Amino acid sequence: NTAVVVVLCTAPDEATAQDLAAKVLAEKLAACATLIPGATSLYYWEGKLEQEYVVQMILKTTVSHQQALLECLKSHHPYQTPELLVLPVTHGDTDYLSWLNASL
Amino acid sequence: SNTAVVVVLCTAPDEATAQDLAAKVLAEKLAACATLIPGATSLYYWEGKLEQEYVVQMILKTTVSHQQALLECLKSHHPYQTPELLVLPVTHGDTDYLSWLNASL
Amino acid sequence: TAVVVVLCTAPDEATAQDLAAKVLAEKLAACATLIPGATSLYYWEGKLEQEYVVQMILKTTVSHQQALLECLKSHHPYQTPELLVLPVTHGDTDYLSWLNASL
Repeated sequence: NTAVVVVLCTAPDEATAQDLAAKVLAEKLAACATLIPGATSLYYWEGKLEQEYVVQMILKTTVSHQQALLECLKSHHPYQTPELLVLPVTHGDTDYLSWLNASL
Repeated sequence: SNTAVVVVLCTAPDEATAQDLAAKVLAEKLAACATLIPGATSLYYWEGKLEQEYVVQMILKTTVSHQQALLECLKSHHPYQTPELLVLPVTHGDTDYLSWLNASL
Repeated sequence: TAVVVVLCTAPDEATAQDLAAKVLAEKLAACATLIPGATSLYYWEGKLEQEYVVQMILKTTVSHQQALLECLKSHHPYQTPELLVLPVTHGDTDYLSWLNASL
């Protein structure tokens, strides 16, 4: 039904999530971005449980653009190994999908 | 045996509308559950410039057999012309939860 | 190994942090993002309920998914908590590498 995909990326703060989004959108590697602030991320680091504040990003693009988008985000992300995951979209409204493709 | 389940993404302009859209699709049994995350920000280009809106992220859970009708219903009552309507697959899940999800519809 | 994203909700911040802490300590997940301030609407026994919840998003591999859900369900206060798995078709290599290595 669609090659559109959603990319998950974790940002340390709103300002960072903000220009990462602005950046990829300007480059047209993403059609749109949703930012969900107020979260924390837990993970182990050197036998220690780390917790940090984060903003969950949800970007929309396609499989033909996924790699290019990931690299752009990677290059501008302050973290060394930021979370960059691609989730497949099995279906979507036709008008919304057309709008996303047109934006890319 | 359970029918394939999916997660639907949709965004509403405010909490009032989010709860309203959710309550309707749940009443019509087009979705088994809805999670609403307020305070989100939607960024996208429109007419050549970057737009930014405060929105509520909706995460609706239903089955592949209902997705179509769910999307149709959400779009029918949604405040704007072309709302976010994306369907993500659930390749695995707790059997009991998936059963409640299914029986719920 | 293919990785996946797991969605689970907790009735409160403490439960969410405790659930993430133990699955990570058990090395059944690489990381978990906790998002407070959410709401869950659903019908229960013919009634519309709206409960406060913290949205959890956990990252692990397809090899640990079954084990991760069992552990989360085991320690979760609810009898039948939301436990759903979504596939990841692609991802940054270094990140996917770390994710696997963390388990």
